[PDB]
Amino acid sequence: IISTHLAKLYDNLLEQNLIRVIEPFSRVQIEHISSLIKLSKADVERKLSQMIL
Amino acid sequence: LLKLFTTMELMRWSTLVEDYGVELRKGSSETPATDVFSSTEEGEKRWKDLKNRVVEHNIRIMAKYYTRITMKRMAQLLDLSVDESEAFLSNLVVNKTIFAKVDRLAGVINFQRPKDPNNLLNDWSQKLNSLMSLVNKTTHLIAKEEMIHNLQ
Repeated sequence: IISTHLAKLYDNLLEQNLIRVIEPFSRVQIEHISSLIKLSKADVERKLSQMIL
Repeated sequence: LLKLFTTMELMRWSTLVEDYGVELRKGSSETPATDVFSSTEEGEKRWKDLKNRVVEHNIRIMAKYYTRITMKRMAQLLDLSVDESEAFLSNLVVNKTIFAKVDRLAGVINFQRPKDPNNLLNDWSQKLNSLMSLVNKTTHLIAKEEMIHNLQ
């Protein structure tokens, strides 16, 4: 019960935080957004990859 | 101080720091009820905060006039570095006061709505509706105007 709850909390957090960095559109570099968002380089690439689909 | 701030014409940060510094920063006065400008203790921080404000004003004015500006060209204008300008734009765009599209590669800043060929056609349709109203009016002024030859 705890795990499920924590998981739902994780998907929402991830989506909220992204919108702010991305917002100019165009070709923002994965690296500049990464710094602002408060994420690591390896983690951001993977999160974005899931998100396109 | 009033004049630069009031014009939407270009200013440059540096010119302002010296210009204001001589005249305005001093803030001599006799009343104890105000002596605040930059002479006071919070006054120091207020001048620090002014860098941010001036540069932001440059962004607003450029958003309207320009539709597309090169990245290189906008950093000079603002008085910011390449990284700083691209970064400062995203914060503004999310916060919603100007809308730019930032290429973090130093390519281009587009203050436009996202270009469509379709978009441009519509803007002409409105102009056309105005253009006809103007042509009907004008014909009348011609008839009174032709009669006279005593006022030349």
